[PDB]
Amino acid sequence: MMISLIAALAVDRVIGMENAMPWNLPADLAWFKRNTLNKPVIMGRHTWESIGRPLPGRKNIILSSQPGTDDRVTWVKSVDEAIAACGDVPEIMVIGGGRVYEQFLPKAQKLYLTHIDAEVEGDTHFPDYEPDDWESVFSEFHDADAQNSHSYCFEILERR
Ligand SMILES: Nc1ccc(C(=O)N[C@@H](CCC(=O)O)C(=O)O)cc1
Ligand SMILES: Nc1ccnc(N)n1
Repeated sequence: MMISLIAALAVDRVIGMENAMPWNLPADLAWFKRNTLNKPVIMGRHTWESIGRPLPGRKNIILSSQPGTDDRVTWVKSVDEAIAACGDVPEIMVIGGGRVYEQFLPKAQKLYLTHIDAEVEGDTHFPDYEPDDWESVFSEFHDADAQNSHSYCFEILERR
């Protein structure tokens, strides 16, 4: 196997811009950690560079056409190699970015989405996912507050 995508989405499915997203959402990061801990995480090189260090308590797998540059994580050159590096686990987590999501979404059975009520002009988007193919099985809404800069709604969808 089961492959899942986990992503934080601004308005219009924006997930990235030139620099870090202009928001502060510790609740989202706690949700991300709770749902990825003890699972392998696959990420593209740009997402790796934006996180800046290995995610603890998870097998970190970086996709890049070029040789690796950090021995604390696993480096792979193809989608199939990334999957192979995960071994036989109950669930593989794909954590970004847009180019990686595009290639893994067809193979995915589960989406963990955080919908953030932030209007951000950004060049990178989460790929189209049709409701015909994806059934919402969990939803939890939260207002912005002293710790979280925008309102956010957690959602899990499973492939119909
Ligand atoms: N695109 C990002 C994804 C994850 C994180 C990150 O720092 N996550 C911590 C969570 C921080 C915490 O709640 O302690 C983790 O998963 O362990 C940062 C950027
Ligand atoms: N991939 C990511 C990064 C941050 N937050 C969530 N929910 N997903």
